[PDB]
Amino acid sequence: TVTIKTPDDIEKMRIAGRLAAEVLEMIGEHIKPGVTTEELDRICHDYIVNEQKAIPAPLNYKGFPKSICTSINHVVCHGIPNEKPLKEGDILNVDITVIKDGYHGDTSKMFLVGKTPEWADRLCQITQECMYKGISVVRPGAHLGDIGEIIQKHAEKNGFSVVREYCGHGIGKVFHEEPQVLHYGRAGTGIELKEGMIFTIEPMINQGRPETRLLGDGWTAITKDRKLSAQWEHTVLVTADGYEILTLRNDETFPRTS
Amino acid sequence: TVTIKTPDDIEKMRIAGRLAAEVLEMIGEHIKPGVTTEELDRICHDYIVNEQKAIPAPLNYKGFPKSICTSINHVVCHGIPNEKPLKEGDILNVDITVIKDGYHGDTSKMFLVGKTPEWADRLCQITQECMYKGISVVRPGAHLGDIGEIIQKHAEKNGFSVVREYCGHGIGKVFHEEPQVLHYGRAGTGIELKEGMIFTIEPMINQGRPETRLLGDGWTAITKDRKLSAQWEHTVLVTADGYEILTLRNDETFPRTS
Amino acid sequence: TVTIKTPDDIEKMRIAGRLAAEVLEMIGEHIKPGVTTEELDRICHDYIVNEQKAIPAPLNYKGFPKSICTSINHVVCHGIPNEKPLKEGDILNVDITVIKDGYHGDTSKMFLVGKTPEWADRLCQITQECMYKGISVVRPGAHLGDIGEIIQKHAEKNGFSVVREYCGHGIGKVFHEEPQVLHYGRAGTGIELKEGMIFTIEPMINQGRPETRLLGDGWTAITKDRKLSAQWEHTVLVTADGYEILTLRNDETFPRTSAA
Amino acid sequence: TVTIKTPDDIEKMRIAGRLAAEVLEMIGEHIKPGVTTEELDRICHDYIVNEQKAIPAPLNYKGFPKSICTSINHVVCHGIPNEKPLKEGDILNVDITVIKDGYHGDTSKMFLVGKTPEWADRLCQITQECMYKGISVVRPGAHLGDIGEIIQKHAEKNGFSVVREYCGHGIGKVFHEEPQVLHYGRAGTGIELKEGMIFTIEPMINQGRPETRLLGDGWTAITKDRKLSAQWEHTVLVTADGYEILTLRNDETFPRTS
Ligand SMILES: [Mn+2]
Ligand SMILES: [Mn+2]
Ligand SMILES: [Mn+2]
Ligand SMILES: [Mn+2]
Ligand SMILES: [Mn+2]
Ligand SMILES: [Mn+2]
Ligand SMILES: [Mn+2]
Ligand SMILES: [Mn+2]
Ligand SMILES: [Mn+2]
Ligand SMILES: [Mn+2]
Ligand SMILES: [Mn+2]
Ligand SMILES: [Mn+2]
Ligand SMILES: [Mn+2]
Ligand SMILES: [Mn+2]
Repeated sequence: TVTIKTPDDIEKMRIAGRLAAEVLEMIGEHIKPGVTTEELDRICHDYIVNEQKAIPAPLNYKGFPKSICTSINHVVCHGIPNEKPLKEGDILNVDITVIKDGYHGDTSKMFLVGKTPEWADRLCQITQECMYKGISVVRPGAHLGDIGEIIQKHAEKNGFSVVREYCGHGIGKVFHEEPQVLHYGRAGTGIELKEGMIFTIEPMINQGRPETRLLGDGWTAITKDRKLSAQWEHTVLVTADGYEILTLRNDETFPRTS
Repeated sequence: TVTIKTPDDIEKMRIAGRLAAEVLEMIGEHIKPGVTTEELDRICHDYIVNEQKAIPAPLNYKGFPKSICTSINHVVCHGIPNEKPLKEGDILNVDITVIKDGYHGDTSKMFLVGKTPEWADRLCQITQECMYKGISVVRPGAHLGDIGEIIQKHAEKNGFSVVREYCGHGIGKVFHEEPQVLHYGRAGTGIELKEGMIFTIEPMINQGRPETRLLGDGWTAITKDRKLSAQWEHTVLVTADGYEILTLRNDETFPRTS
Repeated sequence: TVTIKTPDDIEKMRIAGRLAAEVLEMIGEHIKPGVTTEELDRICHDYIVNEQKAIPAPLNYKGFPKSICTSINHVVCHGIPNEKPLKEGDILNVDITVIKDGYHGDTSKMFLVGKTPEWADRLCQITQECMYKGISVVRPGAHLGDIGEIIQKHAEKNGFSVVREYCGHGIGKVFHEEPQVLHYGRAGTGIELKEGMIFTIEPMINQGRPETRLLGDGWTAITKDRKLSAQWEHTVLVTADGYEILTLRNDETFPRTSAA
Repeated sequence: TVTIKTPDDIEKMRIAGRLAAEVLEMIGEHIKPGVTTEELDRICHDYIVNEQKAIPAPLNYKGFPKSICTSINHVVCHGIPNEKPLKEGDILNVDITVIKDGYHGDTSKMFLVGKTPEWADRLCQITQECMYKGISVVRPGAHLGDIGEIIQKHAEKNGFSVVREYCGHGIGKVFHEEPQVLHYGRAGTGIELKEGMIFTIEPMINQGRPETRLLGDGWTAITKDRKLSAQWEHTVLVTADGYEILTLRNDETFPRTS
């Protein structure tokens, strides 16, 4: 079965989700042509440990060797920071998880590096709209299948496709727990939602076809046709009559609660 | 089916809605202990016909004998103006409808008469909160059961009950048209909302049990237990992204559109 | 404000269910030691045809020979009225269905004949409590499996067993239609309930073991172990927020609706 | 205002009254288990038209379809003759009205079918005693309330009740005229009686509670509790010295006149 959180559990989860949003607000100033992805990893690690008094959750998790994930261009997810510099025309995803006194918060966003193609800015805008529509249907008595149907309809109207081989997850005292959150599907299918459940919504959307391929290093996933791919993520709580977003930033204009 | 209004129809419904709101702003200055409900009906009739250049919709409609409805304490709806004085401690509903060049606007509010008891004040507060929550869920793709469920949950968790045999309604070039609007129910059920539809939200909430009965005159309804009952009403348009309230007053702080 | 409206088919099903409940209210005054089950059939038939201006649905249905069903002691369901008298200590089920201008109403209850023993009284009481728990979970968005789970848990923690090979049914302008309503199972399984659906809740519960067998007339079912069995039945409507009982009597204290 | 009959109208009322009593004397030998109420209707019709040279007043009167009324067990009044046989143990009322050259006579009695239970025999006897006590108070100077008080007191001492919704009537050249004759009330109330008035006394008495219910055919009335009901009827003239009974049978022992 899925876990139900207490009123005291809910207060410690609000503190961890605010600190994860603050790392994304700090890192923006440092993104330009010429800076390396291993330079960005060192800056985020020192801020989390020395200034917030917390720990980066990816470090040593099932053998992962760094503190954050960094994914550029045709890469879908799980990219490893290294010594290559950022170039004029690149699109970039930064993905963060923090632990504070045993509790987890999980979130990601897109950056545009100088002059980009018009196709590329539009792919990134339509991906963010898809995540906001999926959050809008969450409440007691809805089903998990209602999330997948609304995301899949908005992507296909714009000529793009939905990745099937990766998904969202429950979260709390551990990094990954039940249920599996699919980003495609039919309304009315899957488990019924209840007050006190906590889970992520994290859609991956491709320019061409849906299939992926894994690289040599055992971690890095790319598109099979070599076209572009975009992602955004938030942590979400089910309340008495709707939703609350735990990881909301100062620069966003969508409302925190229903 | 359900009628869909044109751009010219909408402009004329905005003029009728503003006039009905001004009748309520005007009469609040005349209400205090000692005044009769028949004197209040005379003041409202003269304002509508001689200053606005319009007509009162209740007058002679299926035999009804007056131009407004006035309901006190244990009365639920449809009270007839008469020769009795208002008293220190009473609670009062005034319900208005105006016709201007063929088009209808409909709205009602609660007034406190001199010094009132704390348990009467709490009932009037919770009922106005119920109405505003039902308005906040309206947009294209929502369903009518969404309105019923959010109203019923807010009343019952605070210890109050919902009136079952009276409802809200469609409105335009006629007073009463399709659909029926219930104040109780389950989310995602009933017909689906579209741009250009117009209807009323008007909940009746009780201090004690939900049952009602009709008196000897054929018109006045009361609570079967003789405890208190309260009501508030607005006229509402579905827009391209949300709602617009056509009967909003300058004394209110809640926003006009989404 | 304006008064709510009600579709014509629902007004006609409310009339048929009030008539079937009135048949059970009338017949209780005639039940006592020495009266035969064929004499109860003749009294019921005359009331429905001459006073109500209606018809008995069991008569001639797939060949059945009488107007009502009468089921005694170790008999489980579908017994035929005959020339044998009732005796002191007996338990009795009387099962009724009425048709009024094409529309159907379906209901049954238990009667205690003279002084009865303590172990018979306890079985009849727990069977009534099972039926009422099953009606309590009905609303838009519940599943057919939630009805079977709550009935099966209440019977088994009190020491009794559930009959598996007979079920409740859909009803309206016809006697028997989809869905099948099982009295055992697991919560969240089977079809979802919707506003406007109409069906029966009718559990059979046994003193000992659950297995049954059919006698040679092709109709009468009995317990395999020869110990006692009991049943109660109502017709139920799904409303916009919960349930309505169409066949309620003036003698019951459970509420007609959710509201209450 | 009540009509007063002349000496010539009085001699013609005596002839019609003796004929209606002769119908009741004839029919008694045909009543036993297994005969139908429509067979009894045919025998009465033929005797009145072919042997008396007269007409049955109920036939086609305001829609009524038969020549006599036949009421059994829990039925109170107005039963329609039909194809159902009489059963051993029943109680039965036969009600007759004849017209002879324009003048009306009206009377009824109770019959026991085969062997009967002893406390049904008792209800039929106490009902006959009630009728005879009301005839006994009639003379010039009495009041109509004296009739109702004496009837009600006898029935309630014996544990029975009086039907309120049906009553006795004026009679003459028309079937139903003024005054209304109630079978409950207080001594010394209502109109004062005068020589030359003619009216009926016809009490209905129940085993349990007094309330009644109407069947679907629109004519047949029953007890609300389903217990037994009985009735007896005579036509009565006010004379100079006291009373005269116009419908007396050859088998009765009560005195014809004062
Ligand atoms: Mn995640
Ligand atoms: Mn993540
Ligand atoms: Mn479901
Ligand atoms: Mn990418
Ligand atoms: Mn009130
Ligand atoms: Mn109104
Ligand atoms: Mn929909
Ligand atoms: Mn209205
Ligand atoms: Mn049945
Ligand atoms: Mn059945
Ligand atoms: Mn049995
Ligand atoms: Mn008569
Ligand atoms: Mn008469
Ligand atoms: Mn009778």
